[PDB]
Order: sequence, then C-alpha cells, then structure tokens
Amino acid sequence: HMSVLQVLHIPDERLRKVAKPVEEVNAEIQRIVDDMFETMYAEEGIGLAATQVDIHQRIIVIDVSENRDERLVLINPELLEKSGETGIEEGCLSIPEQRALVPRAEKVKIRALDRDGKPFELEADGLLAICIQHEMDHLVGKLFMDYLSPLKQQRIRQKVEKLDRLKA
Ligand SMILES: O=C(Cc1c[nH]c2ccc(Br)cc12)NO
Ligand SMILES: [Zn+2]
Repeated sequence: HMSVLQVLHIPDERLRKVAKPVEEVNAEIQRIVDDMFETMYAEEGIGLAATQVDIHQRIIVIDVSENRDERLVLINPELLEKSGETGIEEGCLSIPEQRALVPRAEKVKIRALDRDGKPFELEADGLLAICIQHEMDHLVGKLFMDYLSPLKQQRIRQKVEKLDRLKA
C-alpha cells in the first residue's frame, strides 16, 4: 500500500496531543506501521512517531541504518532504565531545517511490542538511544525544541512558519 500520510509541522497543535496505547496489534495497525516507514524513508528521516502523522496511537518506526534495512517498530513502548548523558544537534521532520543540541540519556532499556504484537526488550546506546527518546517524546506531545530557552523556541517557530509560507 502506497502511503498517503502527511507529516505535521509546528505550530500545529496536534503535535502536542498525547497518544493512546494500541489496543490490539492487528492488520490495520500493521498497515499504519508500513505506511509510516514509507513516509519516513520518503522524507529521509530516521524515525517517525504516529503523532507526527495525525495518528494518536503509541506507534513509532525507526531506522538508523545507512542502507535503510534495519526496521525497528515500537508499539506501546515503555522506558525501563536509562543511564548517562549525551546530546547531538537533533533535527525533526516536524521542525524542518532546524537543529539544536538536546540533553538525552546515553543508554536506554525499553520494552515494546513489535509489528507482530510480540513483546521484546531492547538495550540501545548512541544515536539509536537518542532517536528512541526523541520519538517517545513525540507520543507525549513533546518536541526537541521544548528543551531550549523560550526565546530559542520562538525563533524556531518563526523560521519554520517562514519556510512553510514560502512553500506554495
Ligand atoms: O522526524 C523525526 C526524525 C528525525 C529527523 N531528523 C532527525 C535528527 C535527529 C533525530 Br534524534 C531524529 C530525527 N523525528 O520525529
Ligand atoms: Zn521528531
């Protein structure tokens, strides 16, 4: 199925919505997962949360590999443990062309359901751990800019809106 999902941009208030847990991993949820990967890859991202495409369910897709063949699905993820501190200049498909250093845990341990509905546990570090935290934030209506000063958040909003006016 060819995805028709649309990635929301700030300051759309639906990006602040808190997603509900998935009740059952069935064929419909699998189609959402597969469409989210297609949209992620088309937009040249490494992660996507359902909130970013106006689906208010706890679903994340991630692929941090160069060859785009390492598909991680997190349904109803739970953070079990974290340690250390790090940060990179993160970007976000919903905050186009803006980047900023964000504090993150260096290592995380999560549990989630996979695309088949099977529970699994994953220990991650590095970029993958940062991306898991970023995407889980989306599901509770949080964006990377929320960690910056209020002035910097205002400048980010203004730049995205200008970019979005220019389009069309
Ligand atoms: O839209 C996205 C994915 C994404 C795009 N560029 C990024 C840079 C760093 C991190 Br972490 C995540 C991303 N997240 O919701
Ligand atoms: Zn994002």
